[PDB]
Amino acid sequence: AVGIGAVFLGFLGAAGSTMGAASMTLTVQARNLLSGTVWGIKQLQARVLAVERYLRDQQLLGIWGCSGKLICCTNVPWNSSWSNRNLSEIWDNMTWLQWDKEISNYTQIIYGLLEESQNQQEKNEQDLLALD
Amino acid sequence: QVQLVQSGAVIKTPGSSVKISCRASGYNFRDYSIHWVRLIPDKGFEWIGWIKPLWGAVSYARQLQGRVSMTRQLSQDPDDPDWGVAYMEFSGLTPADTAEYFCVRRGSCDYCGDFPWQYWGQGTVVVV
Amino acid sequence: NITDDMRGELKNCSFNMTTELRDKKQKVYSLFYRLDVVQINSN
Amino acid sequence: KEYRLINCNTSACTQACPKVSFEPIPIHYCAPAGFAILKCKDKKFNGTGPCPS
Amino acid sequence: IHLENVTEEFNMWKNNMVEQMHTDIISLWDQSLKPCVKLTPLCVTLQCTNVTN
Amino acid sequence: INCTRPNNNTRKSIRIGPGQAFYATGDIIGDIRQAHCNVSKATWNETLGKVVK
Ligand SMILES: *[C@@H]1O[C@H](CO)[C@@H](O[C@@H]2O[C@H](CO)[C@@H](O[C@@H]3O[C@H](CO[C@H]4O[C@H](CO)[C@@H](O)[C@H](O[C@H]5O[C@H](CO)[C@@H](O)[C@H](O)[C@@H]5O)[C@@H]4O)[C@@H](O)[C@H](O[C@H]4O[C@H](CO)[C@@H](O)[C@H](O)[C@@H]4O[C@H]4O[C@H](CO)[C@@H](O)[C@H](O)[C@@H]4O[C@H]4O[C@H](CO)[C@@H](O)[C@H](O)[C@@H]4O)[C@@H]3O)[C@H](O)[C@H]2NC(C)=O)[C@H](O)[C@H]1NC(C)=O
Ligand SMILES: *[C@@H]1O[C@H](CO)[C@@H](O[C@@H]2O[C@H](CO)[C@@H](O[C@@H]3O[C@H](CO[C@H]4O[C@H](CO)[C@@H](O)[C@H](O)[C@@H]4O)[C@@H](O)[C@H](O[C@H]4O[C@H](CO)[C@@H](O)[C@H](O)[C@@H]4O)[C@@H]3O)[C@H](O)[C@H]2NC(C)=O)[C@H](O)[C@H]1NC(C)=O
Ligand SMILES: *[C@@H]1O[C@H](CO)[C@@H](O[C@@H]2O[C@H](CO)[C@@H](O[C@@H]3O[C@H](CO)[C@@H](O)[C@H](O[C@H]4O[C@H](CO)[C@@H](O)[C@H](O)[C@@H]4O)[C@@H]3O)[C@H](O)[C@H]2NC(C)=O)[C@H](O)[C@H]1NC(C)=O
Ligand SMILES: *[C@@H]1O[C@H](CO)[C@@H](O[C@@H]2O[C@H](CO)[C@@H](O[C@@H]3O[C@H](CO[C@H]4O[C@H](CO)[C@@H](O)[C@H](O)[C@@H]4O)[C@@H](O)[C@H](O)[C@@H]3O)[C@H](O)[C@H]2NC(C)=O)[C@H](O)[C@H]1NC(C)=O
Ligand SMILES: *[C@@H]1O[C@H](CO)[C@@H](O[C@@H]2O[C@H](CO)[C@@H](O[C@@H]3O[C@H](CO)[C@@H](O)[C@H](O)[C@@H]3O)[C@H](O)[C@H]2NC(C)=O)[C@H](O)[C@H]1NC(C)=O
Ligand SMILES: *[C@@H]1O[C@H](CO)[C@@H](O[C@@H]2O[C@H](CO)[C@@H](O)[C@H](O)[C@H]2NC(C)=O)[C@H](O)[C@H]1NC(C)=O
Ligand SMILES: *[C@@H]1O[C@H](CO)[C@@H](O[C@@H]2O[C@H](CO)[C@@H](O)[C@H](O)[C@H]2NC(C)=O)[C@H](O)[C@H]1NC(C)=O
Ligand SMILES: *[C@@H]1O[C@H](CO)[C@@H](O)[C@H](O)[C@H]1NC(C)=O
Repeated sequence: AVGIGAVFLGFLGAAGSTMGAASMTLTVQARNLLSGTVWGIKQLQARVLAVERYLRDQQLLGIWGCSGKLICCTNVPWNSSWSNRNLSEIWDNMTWLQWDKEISNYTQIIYGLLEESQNQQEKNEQDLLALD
Repeated sequence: QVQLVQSGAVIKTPGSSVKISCRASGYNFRDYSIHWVRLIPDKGFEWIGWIKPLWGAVSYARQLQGRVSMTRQLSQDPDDPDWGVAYMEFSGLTPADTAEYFCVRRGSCDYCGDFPWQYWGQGTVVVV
Repeated sequence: NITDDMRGELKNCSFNMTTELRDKKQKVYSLFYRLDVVQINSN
Repeated sequence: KEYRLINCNTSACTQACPKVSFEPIPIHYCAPAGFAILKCKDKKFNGTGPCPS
Repeated sequence: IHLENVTEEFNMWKNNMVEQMHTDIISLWDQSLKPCVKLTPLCVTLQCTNVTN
Repeated sequence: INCTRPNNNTRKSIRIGPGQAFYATGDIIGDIRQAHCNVSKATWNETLGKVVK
């Protein structure tokens, strides 16, 4: 009576789905990530841990190309030695949980490449608006 | 629960003074006012007074002043703060005062007034 | 060994003290320094 | 034949307040923002290893 | 809400939140004894005898 | 600097109440002596020469 698509649209409802189908609903996981005599200190430090981690994530977005786009095209090529898989096999085969273990080893290279790309883009835009 | 337990029915003489107790239990007794109301045959209800048990500030019916008196007794222990006793010394007894007396408490809702008397004692019949 | 000119840095003080039981008490002694005790005022 | 309580030689004792009770009231443990609680809906599950549901 | 096609290994023995609940109920058991009466004045000589029986 | 106390103290637990222990001084075992500190004469006169300089 509730329907399968209704609990599909819940929190973490697409964790077993394909990542192409899981891409349709990312705002749900992004929304239940911020809001939700001695014990007030414990709940208070839990709340500030939540907002501080959300700010760390929004800053790591903000130092890249996108501030609030939630889907971010960018300009570093995928080094195919990182995963060596076809496109249509990963967007229709695996989940996100299965993909993260495949790319957990090759990470913090990608983040530095994104920061280098954004620094290069900002200085190129500075030069372009400088000569104009 | 909210319980109001009065005393038994009593027979008095004209010119005497009756004391009627009203033990209240099941709520914080210092918060809610206690009203007293009477029921006379062929006369209906009539209000007597109220008492606020926090300090004991009372207010009497205008046509019963000089005769009625209301006191209370609070519970001073950190184990049973719930119970309390109200009293009513009704004096200057006449044969017309043969009636059934009730001690009442209002409700606990937000839109409850003071006079929507929710909880009622079982009544005490006074025959003069 | 005691000399009148010299002053000892320790005193041997006995006193009543309460116990686990509120009815009973005990005579017990300790050693204190000169600087922790003062004289209240033979004995 | 004179007695004393057993705990006198080790610890001063505290009476429970008769106003407060000891009966169980059910706690629901809740995850804060940024976490989640998973529940094994499986039937035959010894608490170690994979839970399929 | 149900979650499909998923295999999370569980472990009740190295589980957390049973450690912190065992901490929390002890600490809260202590926090419900601070307003109560200490039996310091009751450690005293008792003169006991058999009950009438 | 080498500082010492040549006395050999024995402590003595004195119960005050339930769960209350007062740690007194029992007997002195050995010679009653006076505590002191030692520095070297040469290094101290050298460092005083440095601080005058
Ligand atoms: C730890 O806690 C302990 C528990 O309390 C504590 O021990 C008690 O300490 C007090 C004071 O130090 C003791 O009181 C003294 O007791 C002496 C012992 O006498 C007892 O034993 C005798 C048997 O040997 C009994 O016969 C005797 O009873 C007789 O005497 C009573 C005296 O009032 C009388 O009421 C009875 O009816 C009976 O007739 C008693 O039970 C006792 O001797 C002493 O009195 C004088 O004697 C000493 C010489 O022996 C003097 O040095 C001492 O100073 C007392 O002099 C008094 O009298 C002089 C002459 O009149 C005065 O000039 C003095 O000022 C002084 O007067 C004071 O005392 C009077 C009572 O005596 C009083 O009436 C005055 O107003 C004035 O205040 C004294 O009574 C007690 O016995 C101890 N109890 C125990 C169980 O040991 C201990 O001190 C604490 N500390 C330590 C480190 O342990
Ligand atoms: C644990 O142990 C304690 C020990 O102290 C018990 O406490 C005593 O218990 C006894 C017996 O249960 C009590 O004695 C009874 O007291 C009654 C009330 O006392 C009044 O009357 C007497 C006159 O007898 C006055 O002296 C007193 O001041 C009071 O004004 C009496 O009515 C009883 O008398 C009846 O029994 C005797 C038996 O010999 C008959 O001869 C009499 O005719 C009469 O029928 C009796 O004397 C005593 O009072 C208790 N003391 C206290 C301080 O309470 C506990 O009861 C016990 N508990 C348990 C569970 O075992
Ligand atoms: C665990 O459960 C998930 C949830 O069901 C399950 O994922 C599903 O897999 C099937 C295939 O195995 C998916 O079906 C395909 O999905 C792709 C996604 O783009 C579609 O393009 C496909 O459409 C083609 O087929 C149609 C007819 O079948 C044609 O008409 C059409 O033109 C296309 O050619 C097809 O629908 C299904 O979408 C997913 N569902 C989700 C939510 O991901 C997964 O396989 C299960 N895994 C295990 C191990 O059990
Ligand atoms: C605080 O005081 C309490 C009350 O005294 C103490 O509780 C009891 O302490 C005794 C020790 O003194 C424990 O053991 C008892 O000991 C006597 C004598 O011991 C001899 O016999 C036993 C028999 O096995 C033997 O093992 C010994 O080596 C001795 O040879 C026995 O007669 C008793 O039956 C009993 O064994 C008590 O068990 C203990 N009571 C309880 C309820 O446990 C307490 O220890 C004190 N605590 C502190 C910190 O001081
Ligand atoms: C994409 O994958 C290729 C895999 O062939 C990467 O090429 C290799 O990159 C590593 C470092 O990432 C090079 O190692 C280097 O070796 C020199 C030798 O002196 C050393 O000094 C460096 O510190 C470093 O360890 C390796 O040589 C290189 N392979 C070849 C054949 O040159 C490539 O870097 C990947 N691209 C990105 C953007 O990560
Ligand atoms: C016991 O100690 C007392 C004091 O605690 C001594 O009395 C005096 O002690 C000081 C120095 O401690 C001396 O200067 C005084 O001369 C002492 N008084 C007298 C009258 O000599 C006392 O000497 C010590 N010894 C004895 C045996 O009582
Ligand atoms: C302070 O004490 C230390 C001991 O811990 C002394 O150091 C030793 O002194 C002896 C002389 O008797 C030497 O033989 C050792 O080689 C020293 N050991 C070390 C590790 O230095 C030190 O001399 C004392 N200081 C003074 C000023 O007396
Ligand atoms: C990731 O790299 C480590 C070596 O740094 C290797 O041990 C591990 O197997 C790699 N993971 C995958 C999934 O290949």
